[PDB]
Amino acid sequence: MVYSYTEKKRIRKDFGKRPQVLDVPYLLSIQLDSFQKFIEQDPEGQYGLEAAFRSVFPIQSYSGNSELQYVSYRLGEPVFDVQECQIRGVTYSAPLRVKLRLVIYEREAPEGTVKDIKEQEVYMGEIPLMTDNGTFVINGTERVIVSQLHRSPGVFFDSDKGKTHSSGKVLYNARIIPYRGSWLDFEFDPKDNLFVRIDRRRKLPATIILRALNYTTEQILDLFFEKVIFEIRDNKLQMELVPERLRGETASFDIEANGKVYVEKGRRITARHIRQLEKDDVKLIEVPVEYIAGKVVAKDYIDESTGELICAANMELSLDLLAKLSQSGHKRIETLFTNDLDHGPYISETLRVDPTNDRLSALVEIYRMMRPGEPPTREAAESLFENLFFSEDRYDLSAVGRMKFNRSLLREEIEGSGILSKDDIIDVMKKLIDIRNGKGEVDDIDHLGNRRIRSVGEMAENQFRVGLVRVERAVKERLSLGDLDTLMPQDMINAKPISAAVKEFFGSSQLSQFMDQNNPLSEITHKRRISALGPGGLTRERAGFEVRDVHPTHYGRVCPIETPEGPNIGLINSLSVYAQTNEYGFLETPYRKVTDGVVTDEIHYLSAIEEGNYVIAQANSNLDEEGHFVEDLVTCRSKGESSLFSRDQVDYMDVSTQQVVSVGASLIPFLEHDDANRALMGANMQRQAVPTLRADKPLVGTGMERAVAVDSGVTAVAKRGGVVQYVDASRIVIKVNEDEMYPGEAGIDIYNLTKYTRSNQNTCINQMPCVSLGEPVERGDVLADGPSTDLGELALGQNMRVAFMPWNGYNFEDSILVSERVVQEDRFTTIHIQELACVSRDTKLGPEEITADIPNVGEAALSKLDESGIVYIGAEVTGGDILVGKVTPKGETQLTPEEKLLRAIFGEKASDVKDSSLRVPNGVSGTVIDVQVFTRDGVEKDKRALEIEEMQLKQAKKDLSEELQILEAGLFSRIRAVLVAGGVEAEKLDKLPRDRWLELGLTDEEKQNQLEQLAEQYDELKHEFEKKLEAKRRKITQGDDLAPGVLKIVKVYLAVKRRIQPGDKMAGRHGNKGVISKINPIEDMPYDENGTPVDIVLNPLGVPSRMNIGQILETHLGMAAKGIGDKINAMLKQQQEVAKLREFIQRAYDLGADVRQKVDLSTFSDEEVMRLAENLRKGMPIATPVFDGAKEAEIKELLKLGDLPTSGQIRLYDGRTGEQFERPVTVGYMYMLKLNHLVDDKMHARSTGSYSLVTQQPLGGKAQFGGQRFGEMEVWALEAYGAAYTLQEMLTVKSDDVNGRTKMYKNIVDGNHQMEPGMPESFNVLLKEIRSLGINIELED
Amino acid sequence: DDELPVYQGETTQTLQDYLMWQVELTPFTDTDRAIATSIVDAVDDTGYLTIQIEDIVDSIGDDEIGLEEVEAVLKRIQRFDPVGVAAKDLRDCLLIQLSQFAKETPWLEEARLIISDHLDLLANHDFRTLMRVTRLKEEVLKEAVNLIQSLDPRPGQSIQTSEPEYVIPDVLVRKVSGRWTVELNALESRNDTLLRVSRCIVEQQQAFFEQGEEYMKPMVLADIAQAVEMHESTISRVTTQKYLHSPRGIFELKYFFASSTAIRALVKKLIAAENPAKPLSDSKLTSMLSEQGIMVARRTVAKYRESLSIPPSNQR
Amino acid sequence: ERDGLFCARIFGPVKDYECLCGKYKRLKHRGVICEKCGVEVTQTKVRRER
Amino acid sequence: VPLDGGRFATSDLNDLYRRVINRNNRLKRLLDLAAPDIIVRNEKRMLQEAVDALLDNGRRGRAITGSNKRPLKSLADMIKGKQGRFRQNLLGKRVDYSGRSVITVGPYLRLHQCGLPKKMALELFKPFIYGKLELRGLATTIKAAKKMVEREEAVVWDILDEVIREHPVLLNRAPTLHRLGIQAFEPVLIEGKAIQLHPLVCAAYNADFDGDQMAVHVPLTLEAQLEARALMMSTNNILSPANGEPIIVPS
DNA sequence: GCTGGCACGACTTTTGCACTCGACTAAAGGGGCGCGCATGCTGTTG
DNA sequence: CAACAGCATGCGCGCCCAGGGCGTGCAAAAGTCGTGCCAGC
Repeated sequence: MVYSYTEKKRIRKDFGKRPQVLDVPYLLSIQLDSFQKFIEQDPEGQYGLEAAFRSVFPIQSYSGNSELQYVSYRLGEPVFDVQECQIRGVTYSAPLRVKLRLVIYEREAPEGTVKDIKEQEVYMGEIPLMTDNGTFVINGTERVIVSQLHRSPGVFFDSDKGKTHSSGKVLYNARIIPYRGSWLDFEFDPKDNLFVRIDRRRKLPATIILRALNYTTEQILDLFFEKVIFEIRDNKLQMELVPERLRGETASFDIEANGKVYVEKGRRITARHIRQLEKDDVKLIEVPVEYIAGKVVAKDYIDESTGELICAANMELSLDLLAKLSQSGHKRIETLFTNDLDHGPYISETLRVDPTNDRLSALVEIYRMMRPGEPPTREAAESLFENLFFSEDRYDLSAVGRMKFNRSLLREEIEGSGILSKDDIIDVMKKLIDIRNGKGEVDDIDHLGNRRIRSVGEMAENQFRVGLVRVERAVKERLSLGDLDTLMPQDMINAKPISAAVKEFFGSSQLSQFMDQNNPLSEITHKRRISALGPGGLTRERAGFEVRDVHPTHYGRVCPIETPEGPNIGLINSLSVYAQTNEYGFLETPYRKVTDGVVTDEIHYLSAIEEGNYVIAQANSNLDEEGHFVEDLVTCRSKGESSLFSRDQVDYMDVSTQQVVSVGASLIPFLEHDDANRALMGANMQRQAVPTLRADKPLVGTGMERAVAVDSGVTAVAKRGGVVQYVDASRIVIKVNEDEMYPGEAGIDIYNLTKYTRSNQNTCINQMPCVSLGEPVERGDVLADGPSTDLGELALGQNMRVAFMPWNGYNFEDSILVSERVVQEDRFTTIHIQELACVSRDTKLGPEEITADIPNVGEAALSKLDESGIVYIGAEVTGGDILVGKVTPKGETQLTPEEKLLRAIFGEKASDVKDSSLRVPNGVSGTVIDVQVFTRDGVEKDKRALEIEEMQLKQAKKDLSEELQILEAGLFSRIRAVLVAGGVEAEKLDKLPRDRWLELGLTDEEKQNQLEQLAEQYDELKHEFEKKLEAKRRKITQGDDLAPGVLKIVKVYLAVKRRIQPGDKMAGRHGNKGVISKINPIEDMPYDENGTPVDIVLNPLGVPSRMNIGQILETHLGMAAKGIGDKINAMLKQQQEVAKLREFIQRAYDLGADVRQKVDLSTFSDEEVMRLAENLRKGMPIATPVFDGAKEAEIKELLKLGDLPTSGQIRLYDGRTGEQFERPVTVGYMYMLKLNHLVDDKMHARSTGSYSLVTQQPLGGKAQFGGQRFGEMEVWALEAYGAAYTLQEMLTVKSDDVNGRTKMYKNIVDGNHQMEPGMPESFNVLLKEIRSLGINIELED
Repeated sequence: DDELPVYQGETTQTLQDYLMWQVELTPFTDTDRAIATSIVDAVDDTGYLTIQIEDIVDSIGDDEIGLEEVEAVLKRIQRFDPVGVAAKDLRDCLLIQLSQFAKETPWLEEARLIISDHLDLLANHDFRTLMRVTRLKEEVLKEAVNLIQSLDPRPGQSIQTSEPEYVIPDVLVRKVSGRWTVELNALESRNDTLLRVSRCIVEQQQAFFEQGEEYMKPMVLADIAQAVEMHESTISRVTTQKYLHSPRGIFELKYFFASSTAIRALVKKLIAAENPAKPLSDSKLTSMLSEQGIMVARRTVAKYRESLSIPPSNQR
Repeated sequence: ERDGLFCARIFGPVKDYECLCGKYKRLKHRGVICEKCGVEVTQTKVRRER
Repeated sequence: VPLDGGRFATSDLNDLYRRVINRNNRLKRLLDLAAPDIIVRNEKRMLQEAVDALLDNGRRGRAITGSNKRPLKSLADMIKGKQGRFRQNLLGKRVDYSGRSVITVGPYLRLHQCGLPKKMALELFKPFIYGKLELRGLATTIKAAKKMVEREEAVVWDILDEVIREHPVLLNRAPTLHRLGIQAFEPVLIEGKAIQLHPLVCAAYNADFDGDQMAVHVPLTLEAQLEARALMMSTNNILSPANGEPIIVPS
C-alpha cells in the first residue's frame, strides 16, 4: 500500500492473521460530536442552544398583550488563541449574541399591535468553546468534561426479589422516570394491594390518582376489568359463556348446554370438555343460583320506581338483593369476571381501602398529603393536580422518555408529547397488573438498553436552560407594570444568571475535572470515560454490588478490563474501541452483515436491545476466500448466552477482535495469556507512567500506537502537505503543494512547536521535529513528537534487557534490581517543571512595589536578581534564594529622637516596608527556565518588563515577515517576468531594486497595468501587513483584565531532572510492579558468553502465582526482536551492499504464517531502504495485535533467523565469581515503565513543628509537616505488648501535652530522657464541650 | 468538628514566642528565668525597644534583686538569635551587633567602637568635624561607616506577618471622561440593598467632589444625607466598612466624604522646593496662603505642612 | 464587640498581658482591671477556658 | 475561620449561638412589651427550636442552612463523630518525631536491624544531636547548634552515628492488624531515600515491595527505649501469639 | 522676629434605635443494608 | 365484652467520607479642620 512517508521510516512487522474491515475510529470523537451538536443552528429547534431558546420564548408577561421573541444566536470570534489563553490564565470562550424582536401592543385592542422594535444583538454571557483535542481551557487549565451514564427516562418494573416479607413473594413495582419532574411508583402490599407513591412519599391508595382523572367508579371498574354479562328473567338465569376465559374451576352442578349436559358435576375441566362445547355452537345457558353468591356487582343498579340507596359498586350480592333486582324488572346485569388463576381481584380492594371515590376528596387528599400540614383550600388541589404532571413545562420526560415509554407499553407511534396523560398512566397500571398476572416479565436495570450516556453537549444545555429560566422569571417583570421605557432587549435581559450558571458548570462540578496530562494515553482515556457518578445519580457507598458487575451487554460497549481498582470499581468505565453512541444516547457497536453464509462487508451498528434478537458470531473464527465459514458449527451469541449454531443461522460477526477491549488494554501485547485481573492492573499502570528524556518505541506492541499518538493530539500533524521549507527546534514551515491552496491567500503553513511546559501533573511537554528538511510531506504525516512519542508511536517507557532469576535476595518479593548502566545512560531520567507566582497589590496602607532593594537583606542574596528584581533567566536556585522581592509599607513612623536617628543613619532604608518576597519553597531546586510578568496598564513598568514585549514582538514580526518575503518574491517574479517582453535590462534590473522606480513608463499597457497592479498590490500588502503589525503592537503594549486589589503580576518556572534511585516504582504492561531495591555496578551483573550484562534482573517467582504470561512471551519475542536488529546492526557496520541488506530485511518482514502484512521492497529503491534499515538498526519493531497475536511457533521461527536459541534461555555467568549459573536463564528485552510515584515526593520525617490551635496536635501532612497518625489499632498493638510508657509518651508528651512537650524537649537537649507527663489538651476540650450541654463532668479527687 | 481541615489554627511563632523558646533552653536559675520572662514580654515586634529598665527592676517589687542582676541577664537575652535583640537606644544595639565581628575585621573593630559607642549623635548629618575628633581621614573612616551602615536594625526577621492584609476592593470606579463612573464590581437582602445605596452615595460623592481637581472638593455628610435622606452615621458606617475602588487613588472613600486635603497638596508642592531650606517656612507659606486668600496665619494648616514628618522643625 | 461572642471582659483579653483600653499594658500587675472595661490580664490562654 | 482576603467569616458553631441570641432577644423584647399570647407563643416555639437546634441538628427535620446547607454541626456533632475530638483523643493522636518512606529489601542486615535513610534521621534525632553538640563543646549556645545542623556539615554526620548507636527505633505499617504489625529495631544509617526492611519480617507486616510505605517512630525517654528492646524488637517475638507456631518462617 | 506645635472653637459628622414576619416559589434529591426497640392494632381466652 | 399477648410498621443506630465554601426624621454628643496663642531657635 506504499504506506505513507513517516510510516516508511520504521514499519512494524504484523503478526495478525484476521483481515481488518472497519478502520478504528476517531477515538476522541465522542467529545467533539457532542459539543459540535450543542453549538449549531438547527431548523427543528432541538439539539443545543436553539432548544433552550425555544424552551421559553416567547414570553407572555402578565396579560400584557406585548411579548418578546428571539431569532437564532450566532457568535463572536474568541479574543485569544488557545496558547495565549492558556498562558495568561484566562478562560477560553466566546461571546453569545442574540437578536430579540420586541412586540408592543395596545391594551383593550384585540390582536392590534402598536409597534415592534429589536436590538441588533443583545450580548448574553460567554459560552466556553472546545479545543480540537477535546478539552475546554478554563483559567489556563485543560479540564476534560466526563461523560455520564445514567438511568434512562421511561417506564420501569421491579420484582423486589421478595427479600422483604420473610415469607417471600413477587412484589411488582413500577416507577415512571422523566427527564425533569416528579416520580410515580406503584407498588404491592404484602396483603396484595396497589399503592401510589409520589417522589418517595408514604403509600396512598391506588384509585385516588385515577380518581383525579374525572372517572367515576363505574368507569373505573368497567375500564380496568372485563365486561362479560349476566341475565335473569323470570328465574331463567341464563349467563353468557366464557370457556376461553377460564383455564379451570370446580363445577358444583351439571351444566346443560342446549338440552344436553356438556360437563357433569365433578367432571373433567380439561380441554376435551372445553373444545367439546367449543366446536358445538352454544348460546347462553342456565346455571345453579349458588354460584352467583360469590360474584360481585359492577355497574350501579337501581329500580325503575326508586333509585335509592343500596348497591352502588364493590359489594358482594346477597339473597336479599335477588328479590329486589328481580322485582325491579332488570333483564341484563353486567358484573365483574374475577376467576383467579392468572387474573386477580386487585384494584377492587384498593377501592375498599380508598376512603372516598369522589374526585374532590382525592385531590384534597393528595394536596394535603404533599406537604405534611395543609388547610383543605381546594386551590392547592387544582394547582398541584394539573401542575405536577400535565403542565407544559413542569414535568417533561422528553424524547428518550417518550420513546422508551412507547416501546415499554408496546405503542406503535414513537412520537408524542413530553407530558403525561390519563391513558398513559392507566396503561402503566394495566401493564403493572399484567406482570402480576404472570404474563410479562421485569426489566434488568443493569442492561445497557436501560442506561443512557450524556456528554458535555447535553449537560451544558441543561445548565443553560436553567440559567435561562431564572432570567425569564425576571424579564417577565419588565412588562408587569414596569411600564414602557422602550429599548427592551438591552436593559431587560441580565446576562449574569446565564453566565454564572454556565461558568459555574464548567468551573465546578463533579464531571468537570482537571485533565490527566502525564502520557498521551492518560489524556485519551480520560476524555473517553463513562462515569456513573455525579448530578444525575449513583451516590456511591450506597450503590450496591450489582452495578459493579459486568453485564453481558457491555460486550462491545464498555470494557470489562479497564476499571479503577480502588473503592470505585466497576463504577467508572471506559468506552470500548469501536463503540459509538446514538441520537438517543444509547451505546451501539458494529457488526458485519451476513446474508446466506457469506459475510458481506456492510456493517451495522446495533444497540443492546436490537442485538439480542439476532445471532452474532465470534470475533475470532475461521473463514474462506468466498466468505463461508470453514467449520459447520460456529460459536455464537444469541440472548444472554453463547453456544454453537449452524452456518445458516448466524447473520452477523464481530468485525475485529479488539471489540471487547478498551483502548487502554488494546495496547498490551499478549493480553490473552494474562489473567484478567492482573491485565486489569497493568492497563491502569500504563496511565500513570511518566515520559522520560528520550522516547524509545516499544519493541513489541499491538499496532495501536500510531492511532493513539496522532489522535491524542499531542503530536504536531501536518495539514495540507508538501515540501518542508524551514526547520528548527521551535518552528516548522511547510510550503504547500500548488494543488491544495485557497486562491489569493497563497502562502505557506507555519507550526510553532511548544517547548518546555508544565503539565497539570507538573511533567514536561516538549515537541521535537520528526521531519528533516527538503522532504515531502502529505496530509496526516506527523511533523513533531509530543512527549512520550517516537515518530508517531506512543512510547511510554524504555526497553531493558531483563534476566529472570533470583539474585542474592535483592529481588525479593516484588522488587527489582537494575544495572548502574541504566542510571548512567539516563533512560528513566524525567524532567519536572514547577510554577511559582508573585503578585503585587494595593493594601490599606498604600501600594506595593517590587524590588531593586529590600530592608535588612544582604548583597549575597541579591546577587541573583536583576535591575528590576526578578531572577535572571538561567539562574540556579535553591533553598530560600529570592526569586522576586517586594515591599509592603507599615503605618506612620513619625518622631522622637531614636526614630529620627535611624532614619538619619541608614537613610530610613525605605522605612515602613517589610521583607515580603517570593523566596523558593524550602527543599525545592532547579534552574529558572522562564519568567512571565503580566503588568497593569498605566503603571509605567519599564525596567525589564519590556524584554518579553520586544521578544514576542520580534517573534511576531519574524513570523509575519515570511509571508511578505514569499508574496513579495512572487510580485517580484511577476514584475521580473513582465520586463522581459520589452525594455529588458537583464542584470541591471536585478541590481536595481524597488521597481527600478517603475523603470520609467515602458509601454503604455505596461505603464497603466504594470504600475497600477504592482504599485496597488505593493502598497496594499505593505499597508495591510504594517496594519497587522500595528494592531498586534497595540495588543502587545497594554495590561490584562484584573482584580481591583492587584497591581502587577510575576510568575517564575523551574525545572529539575529527576534521576532514578531505589524508590522507582517501576512496572511493565503486564501488571508487574516493584521498587528499585539496589543499583549494581556493571561488573557485578550476570552476563552472557559475549560479556553483555543484563540491564535489569527480576524474580521468576512473580510469574506462576500471578498467572500473567504476557510477561514471558513478551521477553522471548523481545529477544527475537533485538536479534534481527543485531543482524542489521552488524551488517551496516561492516559496510555491506544495499542489495544484501534489502534481502535480509525483506526476508525478515515476510516470515510467519498468514500475518496479512504484505510489505515488500523493490517498490521503494536505493535509499528509503537504507533509511529504514538505519532506523531499525536498534531493533526491529514487531507488532502483535490483541487477540490475533503471534503464536509461540512464530516466535521460535523468528527467533531462529537471529541465530538465538529456540528455548529463549541462554547460559549466563556470574559477575563476581565468574562462574556459570547451573541451569539456563530467560534473557529478553521487556519494555518498562516508570510510574508517577517517586520517593522524592514521599520521604517525610518531622521532629517538632507547628501545631493546631484547638487540640494542639501536629499538623496533617507533609508540606505542613504532618506528624504521622498513631491511630486506634496502633494503640491496641502497643497495649497488647504491654508497653505502656511508649504508649504514654505517644498520647501525651509528643502530641497534645503542651507543658510536657516542652519539658520533654528541654530534658532531651540536656540528656535527661525523662518524661514528666501531663494531661492532653484534647481531654480538656472535651470537658468544655460536654459542659456546653447541661451536664457537668468534673474530675473528682 | 473533625476529620476535615477546619480553621483550627496554625500556631505560628512571633518574636516574643521565639525568644521565650530560646530562654527555655538556656541555664537560667529560678529567679533569672523570672527576670528573663520579665524582659522578653517587654520586647517589641520592632526589636530594639525594651522600654524602661528601672520599671523592669521595680516591677519585681524589691526584696533585694538589684539592678545589676537584671543588667547581666538582660545582656545575655540581648545576645539570642537575631544577633542584636532588645537592648535600648540603638546605640547598645549596634554595640551588641558589633560585639561579634570576629575581631579579624581590619580597621573596623576600634573605629567602630569609637563611632558606635560615643559621638554617633553627630554622625547623622555627615562626618565633617567628627573627622577632626577621631583624627581619621579619607576612606579609613568611610569604610567603618560602610560597616555601620551595613548592620541593619534590631529584629523584624522573625516577623511572622505573612498576611499582607490586602484590600479586596468593594466598588470599582471605571474612569470616564476625566472623572469616575460607578459599576460596583466583585434582613440579609435589606443589608445588600443598603450596601447598594452606599455605592449610590459614593456615586453622589463623584458629583459632590471633583476628581480631576487637587485633593477633593470640600463636602459635608449633609449632602449625602440630603440625596437619599439617610442618617449621617449610617452613610459614614457604610463608607467606613466598605472601601471604594477607583483606577487612580482608590480608597475606602471614608476620607472622600478643596478643604485641608487641598492645603496638603499645596504643602506637598511647597515640600518639593522646601529641600533648599532644611528649617522650612510653613508660617511664611501661611502668609502666602493669606495673600492667596486662605488667610492662614501660622495656623495648623501651615503647621500640618510643618508636621506630617516634614523637614520643618526636625531639621531645625 | 463588647457583650457579644468573642468579647473581651468575659472570655478574657486578646493580646497576652496587653489589654484593650490601652492601660496597665504589661506585667506591672499579675491581675488588674481597666476603668473602661473588665479586662483581667494574667496571660491569654484564657480564651481556652473561660 | 479567617479568610483569603481578610474579613473573617463565621464558623459553623457560631451560627447556632447567633441564632439563639437573636430569638432570645426578640422573645425578651416582645415579652417585656406585654403583647398577645399568639406571637410570643410563636417566639417560645421558635426559641425551643433554636436551642434544640444548637444542641443536636438532628431530632426532627431539615436543620442546616442556605449556605449550601449540610446539617451544619452542633455540639453533639462536635462529639461521637467517626473522626472527632473524642476520636483524636482516643488512640488517635496524630503524632511527633515520626516520618514515613517507601520500603526496599534488607538482604544483608540481621534480624534486629533496619536500614534507616540517612537524610531522614538527622531530623528525627534533632534534639538528641543538639545535646551532643553542646556536650562536646562544638556549640556554646542553642542557636549555634541549630545553625550547624542547618548547615549540615562535617561533625554532625559523625555525631549522628554516635546518637543512633543502640537507640531502638520502631516501624509500623498500614492496617495494623495484630500486635506484630509494629516492631522495633536497631537502625543502621544508609544513604538513600527509602527504608530497608529485613526479609524475614515481611511476613508479619504483610508487606511486599510494590510501593508499600512504613512509618517510623522514635521512642524517647528510657522507659520507652527499654520497652522497645525487651518487648517490640523483632528478635523477641518469632512466634505468632495466636496459633503459637513460628512467624519468621523463610519464604 | 519667624516657624512649628498645640490648644480652643465650630461644624458637621457621628449616633439613637428599633418590629412587623418579611417570606417566597420552587430546589431538588433518589439503586447499600441489618438490627433492634418501641408503639400500635389486631386477635383470641375466659 | 374484658384484659392480655403477639405481629407488624416505623424510627434510629451502625459504615463512611466529602468536600468544601462561604429608610426617616430629629437631636444630643464627639472627631476634626481651622485659627490663634505660646514656646523654641
